[PDB]
Amino acid sequence: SRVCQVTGKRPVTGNNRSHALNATKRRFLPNLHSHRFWVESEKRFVTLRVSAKGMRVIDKKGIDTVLAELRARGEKY
Amino acid sequence: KLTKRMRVIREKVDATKQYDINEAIALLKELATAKFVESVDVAVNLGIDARKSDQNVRGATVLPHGTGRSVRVAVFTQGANAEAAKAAGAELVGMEDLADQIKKGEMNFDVVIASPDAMRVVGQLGQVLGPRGLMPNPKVGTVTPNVAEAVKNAKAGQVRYRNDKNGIIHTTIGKVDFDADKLKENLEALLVALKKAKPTQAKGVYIKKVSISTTMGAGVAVD
Amino acid sequence: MQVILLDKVANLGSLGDQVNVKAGYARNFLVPQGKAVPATKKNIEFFEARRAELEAKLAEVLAAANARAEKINALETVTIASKAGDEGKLFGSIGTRDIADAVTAAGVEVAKSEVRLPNGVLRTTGEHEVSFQVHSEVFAKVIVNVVAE
RNA sequence: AGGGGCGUAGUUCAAUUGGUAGAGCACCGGUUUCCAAAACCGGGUGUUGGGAGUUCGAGUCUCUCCGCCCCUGCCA
RNA sequence: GCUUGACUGCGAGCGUGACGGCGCGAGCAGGUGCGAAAGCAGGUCAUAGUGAUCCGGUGGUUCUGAAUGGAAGGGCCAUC
RNA sequence: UGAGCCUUGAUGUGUAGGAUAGGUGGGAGGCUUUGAAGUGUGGACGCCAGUCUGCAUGGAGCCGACCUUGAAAUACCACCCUUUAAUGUUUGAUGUUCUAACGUUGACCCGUAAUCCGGGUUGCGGACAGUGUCUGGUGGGUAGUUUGACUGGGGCGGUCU
RNA sequence: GAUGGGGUUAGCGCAAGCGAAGCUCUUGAUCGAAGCCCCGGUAAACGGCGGCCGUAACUAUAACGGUCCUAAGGUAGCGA
RNA sequence: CCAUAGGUUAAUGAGGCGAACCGGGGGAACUGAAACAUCUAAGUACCCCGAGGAAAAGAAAUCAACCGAGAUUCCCCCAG
Ligand SMILES: [Mg+2]
Ligand SMILES: [Mg+2]
Ligand SMILES: [Mg+2]
Ligand SMILES: [Mg+2]
Ligand SMILES: [Mg+2]
Ligand SMILES: [Mg+2]
Repeated sequence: SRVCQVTGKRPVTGNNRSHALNATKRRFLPNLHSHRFWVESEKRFVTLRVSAKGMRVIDKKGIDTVLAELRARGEKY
Repeated sequence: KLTKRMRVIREKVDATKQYDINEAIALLKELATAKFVESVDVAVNLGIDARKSDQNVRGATVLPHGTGRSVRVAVFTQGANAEAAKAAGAELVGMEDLADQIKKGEMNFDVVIASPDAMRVVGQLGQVLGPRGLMPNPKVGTVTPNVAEAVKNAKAGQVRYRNDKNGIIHTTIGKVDFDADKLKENLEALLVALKKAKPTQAKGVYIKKVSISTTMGAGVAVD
Repeated sequence: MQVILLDKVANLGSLGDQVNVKAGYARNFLVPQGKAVPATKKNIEFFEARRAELEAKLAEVLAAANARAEKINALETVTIASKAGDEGKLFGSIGTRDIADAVTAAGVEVAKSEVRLPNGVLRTTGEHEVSFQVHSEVFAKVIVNVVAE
């Protein structure tokens, strides 16, 4: 499903407003993108479904550090 | 193209950048390079544009330092005001005879002052005095019952100003030989009067730029 | 996205030059191709450490260069003899082989290559001025006395 | 509301852009031919919506007094 | 002819409405105008010319001001 | 190839006239082998009336200055205004040459007894496409509703203070 | 987020007041595509195919029109 | 090419059921407003996930107001 593998961002629900404030249910989905991240230690490309906000944290945290937290959650690669 | 006289003028002043009053007045004193004594020529640009009728400004200011610019005063008045005008030093005082002298072409005066009763006679001179801007106007204080004061107030260094179509102010604070400190006071006194004259609707910086120049001198910006 | 260069990528500079550059550029190109590494505190200290390491290496190779230099520069004149060369017509030359051993004197070894013999191949007999180049910037000097057999 | 726009002879529409408002067709005349009609002219048609400024002087620029507009816009 | 009473604060007592309300009012206080004064003037001979509340806008105001000093906002007055 | 300013050059005919006489002061000056006037095309533009000055030539002349003219002059200056032209400064708009993101429902290899999927190789495309947030337009495609009362029944007509 | 307006206060002022810097409330210059306005095309696209006036050797009628509305006013064929 | 993916064993663990209570992910409409859009109904009904005997919450970047209080939960007031 539409879940970020780094930040865990998932679709959330809200209201479409209007000039009359009429509220209709809607969904907010993350800005997810499938990207192939280069992991130096394995000298390989690993593809991750990440949000645009997740991309920013990868530079700040390091490619190895973020993957270590994902392994704590436990998943396939 | 440019001669040596003109090139040294622009070499002394670099007008591409702004200058402060202290520096500007120093530059003005070094720009006085002419055979005859020069007069400071004001070059102040107003953000407000006279293209709107109601935004026009007419004003007057008496300067203690003075300018030196000829101040021969012709006065249109009768009775006690004629004696008071003569006692105040008016060079010419009369009514119909002086108006007819003006019609005959005797224009040996620089400033006309009229009493409101004399406006009937001065109105006939509108074809002559109007195009030259010599016509007395109440908004500049040259139409007053206190004729003696208007003759006084003038004489020394009373200066006039009227906005043009391009919304620019071209007055004269005084002669170039005047001391820098006095000239700074002269322009400063002028500047406060302009602030009072400013209207309200004008949604723009009252002054678009302040510059000073002499007869052949370059324009130095004032800050 | 601060990153420390590892080579002379385009106009960014040369190896070892931290420069500010748009995130995407390095996030996917410099690093997955190995052309650079983020100049992060941790990485930058290692970088500067390696830098200073090689810097002290250069210092030593040039420090030990002046060592060899002085060792043989100050006098250290040689007078080894070999073939039937005497005076007048010194007959044969002294070349890379014998000369190296001479100045070495079983000690100050100077490679036969460095034995830069400027004045031809030193055929005439007499005082001769021979220089050595222990290091590229070091300009060493030696005097050689040739004597008969 | 806010930003662009327009109101010249009975017929509409050009302009000038401060100095200087024509053409259109309708009408009456005059030409043209042996004669008619068509054509070609003369000419009678105006305050440039209106009002006031600015001006040496503006139908022209400005302020606008409005009508008629196109775009756009707001919870008594 | 001269003027701004088309005044401000009030108001005994009444009228008419289910009510919201609407209408009339001598007199009182402060300041006016016209009269020499007595006096008259709180719009127009009278009865139609009109729209509640909420919300928002404007001016005024020592009323309020979420620790305190301000301020925002609110209240009151004038008013759209 | 855009739109800016910055500076510079150039541009200012209702007319009278000096006439290619912006705007406003300053201004009696002006003015100058440093190229006096000149003289020769540097002139291009323009009203073809005029204007500025490749540069060479000559060496002190040059010019506020009537009249009308708004009017006194690209004789005099700040420097600006219009017509602008070049010049310096900034965002973008397409086009292209890329690959490295990304795409491949192109080929090939492997997982593999596999027209899925994944990985690899390669080709093509490529900073597009596509997707997310925000946003303008469109949208009976799909919803939630409204669509008054009096009234010789109702509607229609009329009426509502 | 150009510019302008407010709030606050370091400070200066007997205090009236002024007001640095910072923070903050707001004003919205500039940029900005489609769309709309605008310019064309398209009816085996959805659709539309009227009035007025004059005019044939008698009348009549109006081809021959003219005129207005309009975008343009019904052809062939058929028709109580 | 190492590797990696993959593959084969061996150990453990989980699978389902069950009343309500609990936490979380989704989430109405009828109705009320004497209509009806904001609003109400209602984060209710319902669906889904997970856990326990309880769950959840919990040891101040909390309140107070210049005095002080000292985690969370629950009850009565404050208070319609
Ligand atoms: Mg009356
Ligand atoms: Mg309903
Ligand atoms: Mg009914
Ligand atoms: Mg029948
Ligand atoms: Mg209801
Ligand atoms: Mg248990």
